Parts: sequence; structure tokens; C-alpha cells
Amino acid sequence: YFDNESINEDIKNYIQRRIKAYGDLRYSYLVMNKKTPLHPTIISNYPLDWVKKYKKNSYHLIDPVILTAKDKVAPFAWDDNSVINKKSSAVFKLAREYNIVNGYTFVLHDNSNNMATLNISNGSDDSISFDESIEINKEKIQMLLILTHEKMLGLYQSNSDKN
Amino acid sequence: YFDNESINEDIKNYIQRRIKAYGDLRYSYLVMNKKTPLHPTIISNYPLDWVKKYKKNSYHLIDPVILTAKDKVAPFAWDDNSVINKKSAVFKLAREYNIVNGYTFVLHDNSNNMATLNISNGSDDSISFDESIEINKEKIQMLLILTHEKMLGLYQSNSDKN
Repeated sequence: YFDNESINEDIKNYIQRRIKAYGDLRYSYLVMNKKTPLHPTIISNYPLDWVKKYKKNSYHLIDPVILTAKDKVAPFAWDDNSVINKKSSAVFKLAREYNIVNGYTFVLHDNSNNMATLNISNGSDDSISFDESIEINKEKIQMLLILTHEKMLGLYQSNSDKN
Repeated sequence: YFDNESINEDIKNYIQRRIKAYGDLRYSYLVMNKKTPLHPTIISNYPLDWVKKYKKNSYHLIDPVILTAKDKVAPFAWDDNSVINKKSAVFKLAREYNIVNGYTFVLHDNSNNMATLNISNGSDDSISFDESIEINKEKIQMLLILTHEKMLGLYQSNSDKN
């Protein structure tokens, strides 16, 4: 579905140019078809090794953040009560190993059965100023998710039309 | 079926306190599910019998704005080319109540609902309304998101206590 490497590199540059307005953010943009969810598209500036282990073990299938996002429309912090209940592990060990612990998820569902998430966490920043920046810019970051997804859908429609 | 008038009243309160911050706006919050296509839910401050006729003739099925919203994830104006490219009874009815040049904010959820917040000018002048909707579009999208999250949560609670 979303397997085109050159489009995905354009989307990555699009996200990365705009996400830095909010600080030094680590992010992943994960797009999952909810009827065939085994192979999601992952565009991210997390460490390459994290991404490889996450894909190889299909960790999104047991990731409490992803499992919570599938039932939501509004953004949530990773300590919100819905995330903590599915926590009752392996995905969170991998995350802690790569200093990915404090974070937020913005979610979008579209009319093609896709779920798109923008998951963001602090990298070079203290967690307090990171959290305040996300709390203040929540509406703008959600719009970034919406315009990224819209952009990606248009590029794939355009690429299929050319072929 | 979102039939609880007590919840829908609370949703209406929630929207009107917050939507007034962007000006004197008219709106309809429309939620539809393909499992009940002829019974959509409308929370709105439009003229009451505009709602009645819209609901009566099931105009959401042929409304160019709603048909465009199904392909959208980002907000759009009613005079955008993608709407025009779908543009007659719903048009005529719309003109009678002065619901002319507006904007639509769109949301899909994981229960196969589509929610739209449809917004048009009230008393203000057309230009300041347009500038308002465009400087505040992120906030208004978030208002739709939080309204819908609140409605789902209230219907969830009501079902559990039953």
C-alpha cells in the first residue's frame, strides 16, 4: 500500500522541516491499515536499530500506545490511563533502552481504513519544557499530522495514476 | 444511534461555549455511520426547520460538501474546486436559509463514524469571518476532535451504567 521509498523520503523531509518548530523532537509517523495491519509504514528519526527491532518483531501489534490510538481521535500522553492499562512490557523495555519514555501520540483515522499516528518524545530537551511546548502547540501538531497524511495520500494517488 | 437528547444537549452546550470564541458563527455538527445511513445526528444552531427538511429529505447523501468530506482529512471551504466539481435540491434549500459560504472540518473515528463540523458566518461581515476561520482553523479542528471524543465518552458511560 504505502511502499514507495521516494515518496516516503519526501514525507520524511516534510515532517522534519516542520516538527522542529516545537523543539528538538524525536518522532515516528506510523500508518497502519486496520484491516491488514501487519506491515505498517514507519517514517521516523528514532535510532535505526530501534526501528529495525520494532519492525522485525511486529511490536506495533502489542504496543500499548498503538493499541490505545486505534480507539481514539484526540491526542494523549503516554502516561494516560488508557496506555497504562494495556501495560499490564516488551515494547516498553525496548523503548526505555533507547531513551524513548516521555511522549505523546496524535492520531488520525481516514476513510480508507488507515490509522495514522504521529508519536513524539523529547530528545535533547528537558522533559518539563518539552511537555509545556506540546501542551501549548497541541492544535498545531495535530494539524501537521493532518496535512502530512493528506500530502501522502495525494502523492500515492498521483503515483498510481501515472502508472 | 446517537439518540440521547440529554447527551446531545450537553454536547450542544459544550460547542456553543467554545465556538463563540471565533466570532458569531452558525454551525452544524453532523455524525453519520454507514450502518444507519438514513438517521444521521445533527447538533446545530441553524434555523430549526432547515434541520427538519435536511433530515427529512436525507440531503446528507447528496450534499456536495458531505460527499467531499468523505474524501478529506483536512478542512476545506465550501467554494473549493473539489466541492464545485460535485455541484440541486440541497443547493436551493441552502440558499433559502442564507447558508452560503462556509467551511467544513472533518473527522473519522474507529467506529466507522464520520463527523463534520460545518461553519458559516452569522452576523459578522464576510471578510472578518473568513479571516477568523483561517487564523483559527487548527483550534477549530481541535474543537471538533474534543467534541467528538466527549460525545463518544458520554455515550460509552451511558451504555455502561445501563
